[PDB]
Amino acid sequence: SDAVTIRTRKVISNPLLARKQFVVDVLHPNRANVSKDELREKLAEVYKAEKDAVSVFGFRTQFGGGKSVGFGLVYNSVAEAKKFEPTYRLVRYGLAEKVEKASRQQRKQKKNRDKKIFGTGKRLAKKVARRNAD
Amino acid sequence: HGSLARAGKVKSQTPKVEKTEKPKKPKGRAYKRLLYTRRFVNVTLVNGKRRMNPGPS
Amino acid sequence: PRAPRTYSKTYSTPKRPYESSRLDAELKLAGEFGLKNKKEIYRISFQLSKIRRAARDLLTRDEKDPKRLFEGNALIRRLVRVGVLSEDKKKLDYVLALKVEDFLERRLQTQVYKLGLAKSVHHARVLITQRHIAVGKQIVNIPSFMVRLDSEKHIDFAPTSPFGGARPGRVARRNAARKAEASG
Amino acid sequence: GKGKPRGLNSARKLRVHRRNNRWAENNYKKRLLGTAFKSSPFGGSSHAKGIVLEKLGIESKQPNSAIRKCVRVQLIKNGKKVTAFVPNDGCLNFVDENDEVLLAGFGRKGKAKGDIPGVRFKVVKVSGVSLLALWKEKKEKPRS
RNA sequence: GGAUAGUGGCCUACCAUGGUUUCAACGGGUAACGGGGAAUAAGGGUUCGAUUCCGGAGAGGGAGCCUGAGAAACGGCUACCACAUCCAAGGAAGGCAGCAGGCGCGCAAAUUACCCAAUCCUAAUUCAGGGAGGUAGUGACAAUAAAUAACGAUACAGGGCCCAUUCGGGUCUUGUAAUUGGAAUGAGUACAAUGUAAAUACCUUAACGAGGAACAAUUGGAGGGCAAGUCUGGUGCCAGCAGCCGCGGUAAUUCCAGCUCCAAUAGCGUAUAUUAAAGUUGUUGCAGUUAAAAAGCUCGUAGUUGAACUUUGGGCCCGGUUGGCCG
Repeated sequence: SDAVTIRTRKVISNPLLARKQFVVDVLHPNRANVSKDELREKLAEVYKAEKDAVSVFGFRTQFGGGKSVGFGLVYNSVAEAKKFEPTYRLVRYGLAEKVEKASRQQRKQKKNRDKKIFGTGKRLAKKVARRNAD
Repeated sequence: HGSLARAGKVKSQTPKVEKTEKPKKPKGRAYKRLLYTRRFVNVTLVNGKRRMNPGPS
Repeated sequence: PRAPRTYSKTYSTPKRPYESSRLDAELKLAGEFGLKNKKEIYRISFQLSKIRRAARDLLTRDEKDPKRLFEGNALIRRLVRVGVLSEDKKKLDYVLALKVEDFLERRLQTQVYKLGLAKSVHHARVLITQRHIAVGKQIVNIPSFMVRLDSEKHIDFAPTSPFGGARPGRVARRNAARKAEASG
Repeated sequence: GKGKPRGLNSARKLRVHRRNNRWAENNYKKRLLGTAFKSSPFGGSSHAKGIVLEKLGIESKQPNSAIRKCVRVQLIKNGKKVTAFVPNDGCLNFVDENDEVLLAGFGRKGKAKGDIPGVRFKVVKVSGVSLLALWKEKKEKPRS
């Protein structure tokens, strides 16, 4: 974006999650908006880290365009980022994959159906088959 | 005098003249401006007292 | 469930709704300040009533009472900061002397008109709502936006607007395309 | 002495006197006895649906002379029978036999409006459709 | 003494005859869960509080009880009652006042949707579960801001007034317009990005997106209260209007309409409840000769109220305050 000059404020370091976190703002005059990739690459190069090691979120474009503010989170390693970020944000960043859990209603149906069966039910399957044949 | 039928006498007997087409009046602040010129600067409504809807005398 | 989100009304419709004197007076304000409804007049009068009620409470309070000083200082400070009051009339009784026209005069409509950006107050409102005005450097399109006593130095055309040096609008751009096509 | 007890410990006498005199106040007595709940045809409700039993013409009180158009209607929720004015020109034609109508008050709380003798309610919706909507033709009666 | 985890007529046994009440016991009604609070008020107050917080009580009624630390648990069992489901007719299985949803009831109240991303909770627990909760949908219950058009020139017609070579063009007109121009935009679509658990919206912004027939703002009203019509046509005490007074009986400022106007305006009306107005509930603050109201008169218990009098004044300092003596 034209004249991003991304600024970072309140850059407090947390060794607890081993990262540097700051309130980030981006000035994008004459351009609609800036995206996750373009934000992360610039933040990565200025903080001396890989593109994945830095995380940004919460970008609200302020009225009239011109600039937006989000939250930036640069980790001390890719492994640190992988352990600490939520899976939704990782798949948001493209590093991870969307977990294939079924819908809540189908998932809950499975729970209540298997709740009616005590134990493995392998013997029950054989018995039901024998009676159905009978 | 006296009727339970014929209810709706004049309502059905009126010769219905449809509304005449006319330029739509402005809405909102535009209408308030229209009123302001109508009742303050177009003082041409006074016959001695500031009438608002004089009859076509 | 969640804690309740509080809210309140900002205006008070008048008792005796049809005093011809009040109706004429409020229409004069509406015409000369480019207001859309009587709701704006009611809101400003409700606001003035609230400030006058607080100022009356504190003015009958004993002199150099801690509550009087603290509350009165805060009241006058925000008044002068918004500019409705004036620094020459710094004392508290002048708040009682205030009138609804004073707040209306400091509305964004009339300040745009007074700064000369507007042809009139109604032209001013159209200009504000169409995101062509800006305070500080940011587009503001609430006509009722109160201007502090320091932001008159920043009210001017929005950088995103065609009147602020931006792209030549939409209908002019369309008409320019039509002219080029007709000459093509 | 002004007739009422002035003494400082006489609050009880003043309270019971006020209680004994509150009962002469018309709306307060109605509220406490629950007459609106007990005896009023709507049972305190602002509106009530009913079936029109029959149409009626009611001659107006003096000095007026005319025949206001009303309907004897039996409420759904009580079974009580009520006369209701059909408040517009020719709307008695819209109200047929055996329709379900909505009834509202006349504004004069529990009383009769103007020249209409004894009719304390007015019809609002006919067969679920609005009277003034029918009267200005903004809606059509389903006729079913 | 039992019993209780524990006090206790909580229960048992013997005994005494006590306990509450006109300072309203007891009984009845409540269209009564209590409170923090809500509406509306000069002050006093009046009414409301099922409902987001706290505390109670219930899982259709009622009782009984297992486990556990904690249950009279009901999304746990037992029985009866009332419902109601499937049977292959012997049996079996249930409590939505959880979340959606259906019927009934009514004037009166939404989707059988997405998710654990928050806020928190629970488990053996960083990982799982959570219709708790959040998101979206429905949603004019309420509250916030605020589009429905601005600007120029001529035509139209006067007022300040350069000069009054008037009062001409009318210099600046200010308004009136079937005069005409360019300029701005959003509502809505829409690549995209952000937004999100994923989205939808919001916020941003390429492309598109005003000139009326358009992208059209209604709801009530025009006799008084209460500003707005002595205008026109129709009806002729009929139809109808009208909160009240009243309008209408062939000249309707009130009905049905047209036009014009007025009020509030994405809101406006209507019905009911309630408050101020209401000093028509009157403690502050009513009234009682005649308007409603002084018991027929006296006695009298409860209640309310009830004569004066008991240490005063004067001297002696200290130390705080408004200060002004004094800058």
